[PDB]
Amino acid sequence: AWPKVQPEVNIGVVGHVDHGKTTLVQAITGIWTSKHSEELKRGMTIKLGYAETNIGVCESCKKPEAYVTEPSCKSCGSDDEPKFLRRISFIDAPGAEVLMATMLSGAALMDGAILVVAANEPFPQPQTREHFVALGIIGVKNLIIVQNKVDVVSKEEALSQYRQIKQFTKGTWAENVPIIPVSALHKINIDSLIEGIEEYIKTPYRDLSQKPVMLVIRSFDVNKPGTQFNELKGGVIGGSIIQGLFKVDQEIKVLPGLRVEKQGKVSYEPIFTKISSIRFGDEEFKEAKPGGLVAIGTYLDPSLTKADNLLGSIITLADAEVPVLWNIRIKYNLLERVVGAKEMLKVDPIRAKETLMLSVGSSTTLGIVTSVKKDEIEVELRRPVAVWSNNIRTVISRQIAGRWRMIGWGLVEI
Ligand SMILES: Nc1nc2c(ncn2[C@@H]2O[C@H](COP(=O)(O)OP(=O)(O)OP(=O)(O)O)[C@@H](O)[C@H]2O)c(=O)[nH]1
Ligand SMILES: Nc1nc2c(ncn2[C@@H]2O[C@H](COP(=O)(O)OP(=O)(O)O)[C@@H](O)[C@H]2O)c(=O)[nH]1
Ligand SMILES: [Mg+2]
Ligand SMILES: [Mg+2]
Repeated sequence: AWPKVQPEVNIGVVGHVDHGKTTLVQAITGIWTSKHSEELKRGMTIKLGYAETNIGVCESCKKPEAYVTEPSCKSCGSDDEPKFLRRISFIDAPGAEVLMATMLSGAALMDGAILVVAANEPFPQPQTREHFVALGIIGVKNLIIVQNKVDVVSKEEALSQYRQIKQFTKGTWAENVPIIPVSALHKINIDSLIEGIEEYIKTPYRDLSQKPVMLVIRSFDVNKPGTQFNELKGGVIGGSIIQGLFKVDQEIKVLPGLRVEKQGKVSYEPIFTKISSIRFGDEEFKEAKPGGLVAIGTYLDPSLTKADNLLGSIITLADAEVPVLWNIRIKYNLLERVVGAKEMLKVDPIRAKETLMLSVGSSTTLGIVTSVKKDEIEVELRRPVAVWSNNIRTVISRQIAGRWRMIGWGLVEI
């Protein structure tokens, strides 16, 4: 048998709309990540998708067919049980250009990524470029490029595009990243991709002694109709543990917290609660570490957590000291051009009184620029952000031609 453990690594899946991201996650894990009504109606990813799988290797078989996602080697001709390697998970991002902020919030959770490029579309499409640039800015360097949809192009065309892709990465941080051709729809060459994931997206070193921090991307009321009172639950909060670990019965807090009134002004009250349960996928655990997206059960009234109310928050231990800032100072750099547009425009300098969008951890916040210097801006935010460490990365977006567009990045200075 294989052990039941939490996933130990998060692999982003990014790329242009309809290039095959969600189908690729299904080919690997068996799971369709889209769970929302609007996603099914429109045939598109809107919220961050998620799926897990075990990975193992059949020691008697040849590679890449030796790599498997279930405890059997019958496919490669062996009756032996495969050796368990690790459990992995996928953060399936939307490719729609209007959903870039959602992609950026998912990128904060990624240990590595697969950039999916459709073989039957011109390269590089706007969000192929834009997601590539985002990965570079955020530092998600452990990249595999997957050339998808090879089932509907000639070998000549696939090879031509392959050369284009290598030339695109030439002279960049990604010069040496592998390109793996597959068909996500017909599950062709998926074994090679799993081998690639093992070689190129290793589980990173973690630090379990650091103060526990979870970035929140989901929150739920898990109570369903037709159930007895004796199995009703308090609010559940979902996200990624980025450092340290959490345990059942631990006293925790959600930051910035709840928007309330205090002294005729808007304030955020930290939400204190206790961990009642920990789940990854369909499995319960007593503790949670980095890797995978965890569901933290609490004793909170489920009205506080319903419908992703706490998206963008962080969770820490109750006694942790974490800055919660309404005004932030950012040491910044600007991109040369707006990469996500069908036409690349030059990026104008930041000016005082501009309203910008700031991506910090899993949070997305608008704010007004109160001060501009050569490499430093100060921003008055519409809602405060939890800044759990010095020199946290922020991505800066500006509204250009009716769309939020990534224009730069920086470090939040505390
Ligand atoms: N022929 C062929 N079609 C594919 C392949 N992979 C995906 N598709 C099709 O491409 C369309 C888009 O697939 P999705 O998986 O929804 O693509 P996506 O990148 O997740 O789209 P968004 O999340 O909205 O950005 C669907 O019709 C798929 O069936 C493939 O390998 N070959
Ligand atoms: N920690 C914890 N997580 C839960 C509990 N019940 C549900 N979840 C998680 O909360 C998320 C929402 O689940 P739900 O609304 O029931 O949809 P479902 O996963 O399809 O059953 C899922 O990822 C569950 O794994 C619980 O009692 N404790
Ligand atoms: Mg679609
Ligand atoms: Mg999708």
